[PDB]
Parts: sequence; structure tokens; C-alpha cells
Amino acid sequence: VLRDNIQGITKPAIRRLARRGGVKRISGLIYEETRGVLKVFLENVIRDAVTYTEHAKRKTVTAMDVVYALKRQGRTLYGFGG
Amino acid sequence: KRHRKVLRDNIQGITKPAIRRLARRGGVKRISGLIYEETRGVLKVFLENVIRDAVTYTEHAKRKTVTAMDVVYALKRQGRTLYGFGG
Amino acid sequence: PHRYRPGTVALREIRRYQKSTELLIRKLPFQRLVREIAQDFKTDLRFQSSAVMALQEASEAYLVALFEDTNLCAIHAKRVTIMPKDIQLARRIRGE
Amino acid sequence: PHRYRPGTVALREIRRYQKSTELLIRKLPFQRLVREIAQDFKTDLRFQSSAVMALQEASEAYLVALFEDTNLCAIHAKRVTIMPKDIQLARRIRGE
Amino acid sequence: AKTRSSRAGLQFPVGRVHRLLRKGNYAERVGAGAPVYLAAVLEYLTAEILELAGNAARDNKKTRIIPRHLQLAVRNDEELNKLLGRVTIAQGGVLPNIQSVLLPKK
Amino acid sequence: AKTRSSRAGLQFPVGRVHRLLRKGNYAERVGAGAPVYLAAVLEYLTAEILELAGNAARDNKKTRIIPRHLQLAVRNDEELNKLLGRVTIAQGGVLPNIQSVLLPKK
Amino acid sequence: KTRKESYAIYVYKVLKQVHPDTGISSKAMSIMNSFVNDVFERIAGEASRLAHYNKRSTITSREIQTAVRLLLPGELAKHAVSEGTKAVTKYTSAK
Amino acid sequence: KTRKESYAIYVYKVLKQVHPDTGISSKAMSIMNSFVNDVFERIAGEASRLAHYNKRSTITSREIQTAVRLLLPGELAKHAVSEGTKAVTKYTSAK
DNA sequence: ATCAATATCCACCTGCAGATACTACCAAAAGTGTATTTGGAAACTGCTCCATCAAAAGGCATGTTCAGCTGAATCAGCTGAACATGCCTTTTGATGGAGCAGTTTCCAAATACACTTTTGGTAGTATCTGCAGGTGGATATTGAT
DNA sequence: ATCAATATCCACCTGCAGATACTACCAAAAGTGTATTTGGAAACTGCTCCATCAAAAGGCATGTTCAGCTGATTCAGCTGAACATGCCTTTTGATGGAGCAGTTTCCAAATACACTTTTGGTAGTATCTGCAGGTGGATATTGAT
Ligand SMILES: [Mg+2]
Repeated sequence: VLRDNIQGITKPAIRRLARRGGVKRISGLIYEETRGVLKVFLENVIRDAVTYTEHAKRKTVTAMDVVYALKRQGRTLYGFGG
Repeated sequence: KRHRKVLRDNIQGITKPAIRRLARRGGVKRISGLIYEETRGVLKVFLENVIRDAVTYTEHAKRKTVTAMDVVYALKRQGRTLYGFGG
Repeated sequence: PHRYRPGTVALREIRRYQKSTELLIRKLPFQRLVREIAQDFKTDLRFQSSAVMALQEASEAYLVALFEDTNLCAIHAKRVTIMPKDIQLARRIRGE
Repeated sequence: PHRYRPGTVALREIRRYQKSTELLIRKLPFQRLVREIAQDFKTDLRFQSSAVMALQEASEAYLVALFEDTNLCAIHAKRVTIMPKDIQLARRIRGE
Repeated sequence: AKTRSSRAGLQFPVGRVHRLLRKGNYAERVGAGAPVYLAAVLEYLTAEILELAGNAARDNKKTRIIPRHLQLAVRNDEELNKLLGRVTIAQGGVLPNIQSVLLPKK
Repeated sequence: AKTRSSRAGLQFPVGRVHRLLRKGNYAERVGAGAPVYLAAVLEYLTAEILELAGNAARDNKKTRIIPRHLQLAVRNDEELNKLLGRVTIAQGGVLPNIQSVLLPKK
Repeated sequence: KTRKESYAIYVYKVLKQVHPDTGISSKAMSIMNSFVNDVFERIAGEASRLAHYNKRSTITSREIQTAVRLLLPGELAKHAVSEGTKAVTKYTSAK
Repeated sequence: KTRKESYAIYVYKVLKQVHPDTGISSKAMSIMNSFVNDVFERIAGEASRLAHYNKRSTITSREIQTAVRLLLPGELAKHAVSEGTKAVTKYTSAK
């Protein structure tokens, strides 16, 4: 049952996310819109983290690589070091 | 010198026509009558914030004169970087 | 034979998921998506376990708040149903 | 006695202001406003004129971009008239 | 030998704060009082948050502060919320809040 | 006596850039390639913006680039627009742009 | 092996002063530590900029104070400033 | 009567290279000057942090390069990298 | 459609401030050529913790069904655009001094080793407890009637 | 209204993950003490540019009129919410080995310094030119009919 990775972000899980966000009713097109958006977000952050990974000459993306990339994208995260 | 004259209600110098112009530049075709006071309110908050930070730089430097650089640095802090004035 | 009205369960779920703080996307499908995306920038990559977690916390925080803004955009248009145009407006005004 | 229809002069002004770059708020009034707001934070302040011009350039660009966002909030509500609720939705989404 | 922290009345480490400033490339030089002031400010904001977080733990029948509490502490307070307006607290969730137009008719 | 600029094949001033890196306290030490590489990047970017602004001057039947030209150049270019996404160019105005629903008739 | 430093013990000392019977989870402590590090960097960075703007080679308590005023919202700034001025008084009037 | 430096003469040189018959107004130049200082601080800052994150106390061409890939969008980064790599290559061979 | 009121175009022109051009000058920048220190790369290496996979756990995919939302169409009430009118305030341009900025002086405070003491971090162990995740049972909420 | 299905509550119980607590220990900070260096406040004062003032340049305020937009009302259809009914993916745990992180070495590249040359800025007096703003006349757009 070959399935895309982005599709592993499923309807019910997007629907939960929305609920945490206070959303009551959701149109069928939201799920595909949401995946597009999540992909863009992960591209942007991962690119930066990986660029830190490469700079330090590692093969392993660290929590610090991610944290530092979140910081420069204006998405400071507390909880994972730094 | 002698008594510098009282400053009050200058917010009203931001006229209905001048606000309408800014809305034009901003692409706006039609404007509800309550927009003028709303905009004046929003502008005042914007100036308080920038001026507060500018004045903080002036005092830090022990000057009585707010400089263009004071403002440029307050603009940068605020994420509203301005080119053209010593940036 | 008993059915809740459309919107009652939705409310019940809003109350429930705002009470709690667990991640809402399954870890593995998330892990694969991350790895898939990173592959376009570097081949043969490992990820610390905490690295992938940090990314999930951030993505979920981001998507939840965007759903708030989106919801405000739907309400503005006098609706209660979120649509792609609401998400799009929210992203446009955020400057994304 | 000719009369342009409502909308026609408005579009003509959009075109004209969008093509020029001169500041749109009268200078001295804007300057008094700056001085008044400043005075309330601190007395005995002087201002370089380019400090006042820097504030004006910034305030005018801030406000023009805020109207674009406001316009898109109105249009989303299926109107062509900006209202206070549009500005407020723009500012909320912007995280102001 | 009395530490600079105990001299300053502080639980937070002045010497560390000083070392972190020198080795931070903030300036060529670091004055004697700057670490002291900095460390006080830091102690203070920490107390302010642990204060409110602790309260929040109390209100949830809990004696152990968890992320959830730090989150409620911060987002329920206008000033801390602004300070941390662009910050995500991992495992914090959000504030209970439903837009009123979404409430059923009563 | 060669300048480090001529040595590197650049118009932009490598000594200056080295000096400015030192006075800025970015690190204890500044490597010898750093100002050369940084000066090239800076020279490049100003060439990119001048190319484009130059074109906007020409498109507007003018010979002297003014700030409106810089703004036209920057906002009409996806990438310069992004790099300067949080920047205001004094005396730049905006791009001509009118939302569709606003035009007359059908 | 390499020593991994943290404000954890100082945050705990402050916790016990403010809520003597409340403890903290590791994850919450990690958040507090990020918080201290973050506020550190913001205040230092702002002080750094200040000193550069005024062509001074030294960060002093004066710079830390303007940095604090620039960074913290109203009441937080006020109490931080008075906490900071106090700690420097005690520090001086003490051999 | 102290002297204020700017990139004006270099900006100007570069302008003659791309558009030999085009001038630049002094206001336009003040903007170009702001633009170069701005990208300067932004790149140098990323490089500063980057060095720090890696417990490296030296800022090399390698730090500037990463700073450039973190700061600039796709195509601009790609071209900037080239020009910088080739200026260094050339600089190194010239001695 | 036509007509005619008014905006828009662009082409041509003269004035002038803003740009460009030049020589004399210099302080501070930058380059050059030594003497002396060291950051980080290389190479080797021990030990996490990462990718893997198999066994147990469990949530999501699908289809039927219909409540209730979205959006279309219709309308009136009334807001907001356009424009005529009257006239006041901002724009601009020229002098007197407040304060900023450039000197030089010099000591209170900084850095720079070197040297003695301590504390904060880890590891090995052992020790402890707050609370998540069951349970029963009581009532509240929702939705049919 | 009442009635019953289901959700939600609170009390009490417990087991063990997560937290506290211990302790030898030990390096590397942090403190101390002495020797040296320098940054920046103070006192003086040159000189820019800011506050302030009067003469006309030229947008703003207000009332009237009515076009057309907003927002209420109605209504039908389609679209998501709910909730059955099954399976297939995810989570959990166990175990090799990849690679990151620690440590030690040594040299290329770094800082330091003194002394020599170049450059970029500024000042002063120079004449040069792009385009803004004025004109008028040719064409385009707009809205009544
Ligand atoms: Mg006042």
C-alpha cells in the first residue's frame, strides 16, 4: 500500500491541530492546504538546520542545529538546549 | 528663552484628506467614516513606541537632541529598518 | 439510537485539545517527512531523537497558531468554516 | 455640470498616489505631533530635522502597508470599504 | 573569601555572568557592576516566572511545575507574554479559548 | 605596493572591511580570507541592485538613479524583495497595484 | 565527559525561595534555562549595540540598564531596574 | 572636523561598470550606503553566532560563506558564493 | 451608437540646485616587513545513542446519512463620494545662540598573569514520591419526544 | 415539559517513571593578590544647526446631493459532522555499529609592533547638466442621452 510521506500527516491529525487552534468547522480542501504549508515550514527550517550540520562537518542533525535554525527564522523554541 | 507654547491635540493635524491619500497609495477605494479616528489611534501607538526607544538612546548618550541615528536605531530594534538617513 | 448534533463533538474536541499539550501528529509519519525533506539538502543524514522532537514541537506550535489566525479570518468573513482562502489571507498578512 | 460616478475619482487618486513618492501628511503638523508625544516622554528635547523626517518616512510607509493589509481584509469580507474591524484584524494577524 | 553573588545579595552567579560576558564578544571590556546588574535582572525575571508558574501548579492541584504551568503563567500575564511573544515553550499547549460566535445558541 | 583589493580583483575595499570586522567584535580573531570574501559578496549585491535600478531609471526615461528606482528594482525582484522584506527605502513609494474587484464594470 | 553548564541550580535556589514546597520537572527546568540564556543574549546584544553606537569599549551597568529599558515591557522593566540598582549598591557597600 | 566614511566611491565604481552612462542621486547613494552597512552587519552577525555555536574564536571565509547561505535567498546566495570563492582563490594565489 | 466635459498625454523649454570636477592638503588608514604566539586541523579512539527491526499496541479509512451552513438573490435604508464654496495655515527663507563635538589632561578602573580555594557537575548508587491512569458512582448535558 | 444516552465529575488507590539525595572527586572556574595599562569624564571652547521669527503660497473644512454599497432577509442545495464498521500502521523495545566527542600534537596562520606609503575625505572655488515644472495643444476616458 504505497503512500506519500506528506499524506502521513493525516486528516484526523490535522483536524486535532485545528481543534487545539479553536476551529469548529473545517472545509475538505483544508487538509491539502495544510500539508502544503507544513512542507514550506519544514523546508525553511530544515534547510537552515542542515546548513549548520554541514558547517560543523557532521552527518547528524542535532537538536542545537534545529534550535539555532528556529531562532533565526523568528521561531525561538525553549526546551531543547541553548 | 521664554515659555515654549503648550502642545495639545496635535493628533488632529493628521487630517481626513491626508489619511485618505495614504489609503490611496495603499490601494484603497472606499473608506468608512470611522477609519480616520482609528488610524490616528494606530499612528499614535506607532509613534509612541518608536519615539520611546529613540529618546531612550538620546538619554543614554547624555544628549538633549534626538538625532536621526537615534531614530534609525529605534526603527531597527522595532523591526522597521529604514534606509536613507545614516543606516 | 443516538446522535450528537453537528458541531457538538467539534466543541467537545476543542475543549479537550486546549486542555492538553501532547503532540497531535504521530511521530513516525512525521519522522519520515522530515527525513524526506532533509534529503534534498544532504544525502546520508542521521537525526538526533531530540532534533526530530524539536522540529515537531515547532511545527505543531506553528500550525496551531496559524489555525487561530485562520479561524479569525473565517469569522471576519461571517463564516464559521475555515477555508484555504482564510489560511492564505493569514499567511499573506503575517508576511509569509 | 459633469459628475464622475462614485469610485472614479477614487481610482484616479490610487493611480496618482501609487506613482509618486512625496510624503502625504503635512510636515509641520506631523512635527508638532512628534514633539508633543516626545515632550510627554521627556521635556527639553530638541530634534534634528532629519530625525523628524526619518519618523515621517517610517510612519507613512508603516501606514501605507497597513492599508494594503486592511484592504485585503475588507475584500475578504466581500466588501470594497475599509472599516475599523479590517485594520484590527490586520493588526491582530500581524501580531501587533 | 566571599563570592560576588553573596556580596550582591544574589542566588544567581555573578562570576559566571561575568565570564559569559567577556567570552561573548559583546565589547572589548566589561565593567565590574555589569555582571552584578545582569545577574540580578535574570534572578528577578526567573522569580517572576516561577512565582506565577507555581501559582498555576497550585490551581491545578499540582506541587510539581511542568511546561504546561510555565505556559499558563506566561500567556496569562500581559507583560511576560509580550516579552516572549516570539517564543514557543515546548509542551506548553495553549490557553482555553473559544471564539464566542462558535458557542451553540442558548 | 598592491592593495588587497587589487590582489583580490575587487572594487570594494578589503582593508576597510577587515578593519570594520575587527571593530565590530564579531570574534576574537578575523581570518585573512573573511574580508576578501565578505567584500566580494557586498560588491556583488550592490552590482545586482544597481543593474536593476539602472534599468528602472531607463524604463522611466531617466539617467540618474533616484530612490524610486531602487525601490522599483527591489520590489520587482523576488529575491531582493525577500532580503529587504523588513526594510523601508525612504522616498521609494510603492508598486502600482490595484485589486481586481476594485476595477469598474465587468 | 565535558562539563555541561546550566543555570539549573540557581533556578532551583530561586524556586525554593518563592515556592518552598513546589518542585519542577526536568523539562520545565530545561525551559527555564533556555529562558535565562535567551534573556541573557537579548540584554547583552542590546548592550553591545549601545556601546558601539556611542563609541565606547566597555559594557557597564549603565548599558545593561538601558538595554533592560529597551527590552522589557513597562512594569517588568521598572522592577528589573530597581532590582539591578539594588544589587549593585549591596555589591559596592561591601568590602 | 572628523571624517565620515562611506562606500560611495566603490558603489560609484560598480555603477560605472554596469551602467556606464547612468548617474546616482545623493539620496539614492545614501540608500546604497545603508544597504551595504545593513548586509554587512547581517552577514557578520550570522558569522559571529556561527563561530560561537562551534566554539571557534576565528571568523574565516568559511564562516562568511555559511552566513551567506543562511542569509540570502536561493539564486543570490549561489551567485554571492561564487564571487566570494573566486575572490579568495585569487587573493591566495596573489602571493 | 453620438456628443461633450474633463482628464491625460507627451512634446518642447528655461532655470537652477544638485551633481560633477578640480587642486591643495593631511590624518589615519592601509601596506610592508620583521618577531612570537596558538587555534584548530589532523589522526586516532572509546562509547554514546541512532537506525533497525520484530512484537504488541491501537488509530485511521471508508461509506451512509442529513443537519445546518454557505452563498445567491433581492431589496431598502443610508453611508460615503464627489464637488462647490470660503478662507487660514503651512511652507520657506533669513539671523541669534544652545549644545554638540573636538581638543587634551589624567586617575579610577580595566586587563593581565600567577597562584590558592571552591564549587558545580558527574557518576555511582540508593532512595524516594507525585501523580497518571485505572475504579465506582453520582450528576450533569445533550437531544429526542 | 420527561426520559434516557452519554459525557463529565470527584474520591480513592497504587506503581514506578521521574525526582531527589547521596558522595568520592576532581578539573576548571572563580576568587585573590600584585603589576600594568587605558578609557572616558572633566574642563575648555570651536562652530554646526536648531529654535524661532515674519512674508505669501496654497490645501482643508463644511454643506449639499444622490449613487450605489452594506447588510438584512430568505432559501435551496451541497458539504462537512457524525458515526457506524473493519484493517494495517505506529509504537515500543532490543540490539549491533556509526559517528560524535575527547585528547593530544605541531604548524600555518594568527596577533603584535614600528615604520613607510598610500588613500579617501574635506575644503575651497570651480563651471557643468538633468529634469522639474511651466507651457499648450493633441488625444483618451468618462458618463449623459
Ligand atoms: Mg504634553
